[PDB]
Amino acid sequence: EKKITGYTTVDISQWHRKEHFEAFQSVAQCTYNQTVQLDITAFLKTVKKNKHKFYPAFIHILARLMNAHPEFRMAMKDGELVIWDSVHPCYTVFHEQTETFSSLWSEYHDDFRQFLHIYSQDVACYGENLAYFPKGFIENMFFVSANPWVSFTSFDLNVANMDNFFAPVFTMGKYYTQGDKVLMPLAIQVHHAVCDGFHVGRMLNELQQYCDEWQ
Amino acid sequence: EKKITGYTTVDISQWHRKEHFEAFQSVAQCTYNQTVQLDITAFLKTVKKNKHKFYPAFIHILARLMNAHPEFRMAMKDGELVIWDSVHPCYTVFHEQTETFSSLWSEYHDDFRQFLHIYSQDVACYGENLAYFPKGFIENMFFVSANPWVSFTSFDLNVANMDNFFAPVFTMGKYYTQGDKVLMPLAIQVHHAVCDGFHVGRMLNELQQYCDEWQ
Amino acid sequence: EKKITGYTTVDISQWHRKEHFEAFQSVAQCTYNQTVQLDITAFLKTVKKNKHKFYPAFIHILARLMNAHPEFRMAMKDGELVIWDSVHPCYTVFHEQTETFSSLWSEYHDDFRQFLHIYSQDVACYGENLAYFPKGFIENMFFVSANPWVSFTSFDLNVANMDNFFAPVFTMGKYYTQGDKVLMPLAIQVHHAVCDGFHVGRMLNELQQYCDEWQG
Ligand SMILES: O=C(N[C@H](CO)[C@H](O)c1ccc([N+](=O)[O-])cc1)C(Cl)Cl
Ligand SMILES: O=C(N[C@H](CO)[C@H](O)c1ccc([N+](=O)[O-])cc1)C(Cl)Cl
Ligand SMILES: O=C(N[C@H](CO)[C@H](O)c1ccc([N+](=O)[O-])cc1)C(Cl)Cl
Repeated sequence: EKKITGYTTVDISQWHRKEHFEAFQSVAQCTYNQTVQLDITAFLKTVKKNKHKFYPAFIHILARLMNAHPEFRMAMKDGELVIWDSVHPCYTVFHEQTETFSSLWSEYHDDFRQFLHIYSQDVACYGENLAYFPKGFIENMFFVSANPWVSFTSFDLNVANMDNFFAPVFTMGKYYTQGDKVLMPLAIQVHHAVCDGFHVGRMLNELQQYCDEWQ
Repeated sequence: EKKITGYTTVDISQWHRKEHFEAFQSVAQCTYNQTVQLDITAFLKTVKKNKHKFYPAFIHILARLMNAHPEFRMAMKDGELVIWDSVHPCYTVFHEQTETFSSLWSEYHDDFRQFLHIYSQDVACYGENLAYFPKGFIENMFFVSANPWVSFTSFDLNVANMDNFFAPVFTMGKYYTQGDKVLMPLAIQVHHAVCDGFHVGRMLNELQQYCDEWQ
Repeated sequence: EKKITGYTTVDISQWHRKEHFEAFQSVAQCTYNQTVQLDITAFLKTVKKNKHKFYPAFIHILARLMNAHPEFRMAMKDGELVIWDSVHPCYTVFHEQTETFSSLWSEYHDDFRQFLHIYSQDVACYGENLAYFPKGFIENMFFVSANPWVSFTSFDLNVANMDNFFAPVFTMGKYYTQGDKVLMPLAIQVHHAVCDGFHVGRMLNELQQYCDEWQG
């Protein structure tokens, strides 16, 4: 019948980043991309040993991180800075016949068995649907762009209006063999009003960790 | 004396990217850069075996792709989205004495011998002209920027105004040795309204393929 | 006490890039990032031989380069294009206890022993001060950002308002081993009105050379 999404109102005055947030909202406002050559040698072997698809498995890791730190779940409600209780993955699906992509969001759960079941359900449903947003918008989401075409050494998302655009964006490239290691390009872009080099740094470090500890 | 340029009006209704174009024209408007580490080992060996300069031969390969796929030949005319019959390369020539660059375009031809003849004629002519555009602006053109200074793992063009800026931009790096292979960084900035990940993707793949053939 | 900042007003009429500047200020205005996988093998072994920290040593090399070429020392003063006689580094300091970063600046000197003494004086002073700009703003400065958390293959900075923003920005990453070499990710962003490919090009080529020599 109905569902409500939860948030937390943050008073800037009590926040240790009050002066930074005020600056990257006005004078110093900027977004930044960064690309890493992620090692997924262990993440590939374990995914392939199991009856699993790479894409939703990696999605889950990302969402897990995104639901681990409040600096990623920030948005502007009614002119007020808030933190979502949870943030759901918006991922891209490619339609081979028409050469277009579509974006659909799955509901997030910590449990991987549960998340894949919701994912498969959404992809078995809207997977062949030609609409740009088969399910539509949801206030509390982050984005994952699949780029299986290019093993990129760089990726930069360059938006025209970045005002209040706090939702982080992942782009993942074509993985490849290098020595005894299998690496996958990963790009992350964020707003500086909500994310410092440190915030994105520890997440990307934990991103390596999780890709070396099962699904 | 007089010539008229290619013009194909796209009616947005009959297009499979109707709402895609609509979104990236307003709400989600953005450009995106990707750098790749291009293999040119076979390309350099065949260019060096013949009497060709590296620069014009590569320009041709890019323009061969640019004129193979309509998504790269898109532009806004009189408030309408059109596709140019053909698009011509605009390259940068460096003036070492004054430490500045100029931009001049050459007329595209599918025959390489003929295009290099045009290129030779154009560079022999205006190569020492200190005007920013010694030949002027032209509607149907894409960009190539030379950067033999730096072997970059990243390059990002970052336009202040991206309204209707559908013309794609290449930047090529200082090539270098790595084992047996010769890598040259290449980077494309493209408007998202006209190009999706897939579009840039197949062209980079075809860019690789074409480099592994002859000139 | 009192201090007058030196500059030189550039008349555009005589300048060889008058056409480019006018273009990259209106119609084709853009900034551009680029990341280089820097070879610091010789630079590390030299800094580690002495009792110097890596950060100030590198800060100095970048500043020595900005203050070498006028195209990095450009800005809009009172609606006019001026070149500062010198440009100072604004570097970042991370506070671990509160997980926020500050930005201070040290008056640049061509002599490394001198500079470091001022840098030390500033960090020993405001290194534990939790204000965003513990020293404040300065007309003539370039930016250096430490990113020791990620060994990035690409860093890209996208500013909202690039109007007249000619001050160059550096982002330096987590250095790592690659065979015999020790390489370190480095990004620069510049306004195309003040910087062409060649300017960034030679500075990064010189940056490699200055790293293969001594600390200063
Ligand atoms: O447009 C999408 N993805 C593209 C794929 O190239 C890219 O990741 C992107 C994401 C967000 C965006 N935005 O918010 O303006 C623009 C492009 C969907 Cl995820 Cl909405
Ligand atoms: O501006 C030029 N070249 C620069 C050099 O790096 C770059 O390729 C570029 C191309 C197009 C552009 N634009 O139209 O906004 C801006 C920079 C000339 Cl090709 Cl016009
Ligand atoms: O905010 C700062 N640094 C960040 C660190 O992520 C970055 O170097 C940056 C530099 C300049 C800038 N600007 O003025 O637009 C914004 C961010 C200070 Cl150095 Cl001003």
